[PDB]
Amino acid sequence: VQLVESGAEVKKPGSSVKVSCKASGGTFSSYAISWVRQAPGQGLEWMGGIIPILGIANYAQKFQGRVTITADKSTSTAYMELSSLRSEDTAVYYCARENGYSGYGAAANFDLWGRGTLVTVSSASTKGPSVFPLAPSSKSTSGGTAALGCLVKDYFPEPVTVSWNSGALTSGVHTFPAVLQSSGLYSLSSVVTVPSSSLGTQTYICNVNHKPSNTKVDKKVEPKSCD
Amino acid sequence: SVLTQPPSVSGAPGQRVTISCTGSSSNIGAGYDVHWYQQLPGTAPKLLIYGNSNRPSGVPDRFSGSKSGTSASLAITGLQAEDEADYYCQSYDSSLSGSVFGGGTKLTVLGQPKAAPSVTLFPPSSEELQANKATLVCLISDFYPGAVTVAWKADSSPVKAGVETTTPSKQSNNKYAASSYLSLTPEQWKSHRSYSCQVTHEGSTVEKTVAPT
Amino acid sequence: DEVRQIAPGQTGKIADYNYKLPDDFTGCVIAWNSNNLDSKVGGNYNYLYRLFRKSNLKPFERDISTEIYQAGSTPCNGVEGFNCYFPLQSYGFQPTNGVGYQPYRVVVLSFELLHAPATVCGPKKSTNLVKNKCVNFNFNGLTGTGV
Repeated sequence: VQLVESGAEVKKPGSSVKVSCKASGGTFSSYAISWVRQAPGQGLEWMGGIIPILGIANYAQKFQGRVTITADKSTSTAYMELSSLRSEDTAVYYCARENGYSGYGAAANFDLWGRGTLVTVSSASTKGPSVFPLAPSSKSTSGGTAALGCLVKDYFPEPVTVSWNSGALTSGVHTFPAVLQSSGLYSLSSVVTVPSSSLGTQTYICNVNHKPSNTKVDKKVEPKSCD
Repeated sequence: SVLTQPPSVSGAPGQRVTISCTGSSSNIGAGYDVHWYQQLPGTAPKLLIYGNSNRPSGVPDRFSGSKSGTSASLAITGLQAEDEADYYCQSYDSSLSGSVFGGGTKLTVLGQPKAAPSVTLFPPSSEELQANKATLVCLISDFYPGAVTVAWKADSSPVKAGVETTTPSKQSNNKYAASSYLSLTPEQWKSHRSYSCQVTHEGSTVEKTVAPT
Repeated sequence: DEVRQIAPGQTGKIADYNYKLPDDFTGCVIAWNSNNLDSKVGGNYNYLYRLFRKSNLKPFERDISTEIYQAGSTPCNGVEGFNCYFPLQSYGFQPTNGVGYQPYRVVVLSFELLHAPATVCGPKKSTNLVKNKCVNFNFNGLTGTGV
């Protein structure tokens, strides 16, 4: 079978999370499940494994009594809860499956894996972003082409999708990745190649989409009168 | 922690490349089996081989797993176009009372020829000055590989505060582009004469300046 | 009086309207006095220069526009009237002048650095020839050591 897991989630250092692990099909209520975590910068760690048919918890000694697991038998899914978030929680969890066998070794194995929940936690929570339109200068243009774009500054959280004239123009477009600011913000940019003969006939509008915050700000670009 | 994996391993496309997993005598030399997983950067890891004796379905025979006493070895024949991932050594640890993974080895050669970078410098607009901040953008495009250092100067002293660099990404024409931001305020934005970016790519240094006044 | 103007980082009348010098300027400029050949009695006005320009120009760009620069808000249609002046102007070269207004032959030698192998560059220099001592040499086929 296949196990599908939810998308990215953002929480706070001292709140509770809610991640779900559902399985499409069967063989979920008969075999033990587990949770595997991968973090960029170190190795993979295993917090604990839970039997769904018996409902018995089995954690590791490296993790204290802070997290909890519950399993559901009717709709065949499992829930993740973690309270009092910390600075190293910014990683991705995986919903694994345990299959036993017989032999001299008898080691725990994870044949089936989920998709992943990228949970990132920091300060500088979600707030209304601001857009700054940019226009090329007279000295910045030498040939028959010009560069113009829109800037998204002080936005939260990832990810964001931008469009040019609601997808009307897609040739020469480029998207830049975000970066971890010192205060906890992000920044991206998007510039496109525009010929110099079309700076006064038709207009370009930048669309910003922020589905966690449900904001859509339309901005107009205007050429500078001085240079 | 208890398992130490090589950071990386060098090889050639057509020769045999091997890796070794070394731990303690209570987890892998104890008698427990080991499992090797492939960590592709972008997809969830899957199962490759368990117990070093049975081949799972969908896994090619080119992967070989062996147990030389207290150490485990993985051998591959031929470097194809999907080994750009991480190899981990996982086994049951009795002292930790659970499964612990290894460190991870990177199998990736640079393979990046040179190119000619181009930089664009854009001064902030008029509406950005009233936001009580000054975001200095500095865009570099059409360069390869994506390893460019960023330096900021104000014609009298280097700037070591507010310097950021973003990770370049592949373009449509198999190129790379990156942008640099600097966080200032319009209080001293107009006081200085000019601002610039200084970058270096294999000894090629280009300088572009703007005049706020 | 304009040889001091050929430098990066200043604004004037010739260095911004005829040939701009960028900040990343690895050029190598040579000028000297040859006033006995490029000047003559009676007024040598063969060479011209541009004095008026609408705006600035990118470095390493040549401006050959002979259009009459307009100062006012009304068109002139190419007349020597009001609010219109011809941007190109004559020189005042004379062999009987002093030192700050003589014709100087100024040239700039700049270098290009791209992703190409070396084409025009200095070859290996001819060092001094020594004999009757145990020295190391290599004449195109061997690194031989001996007298």
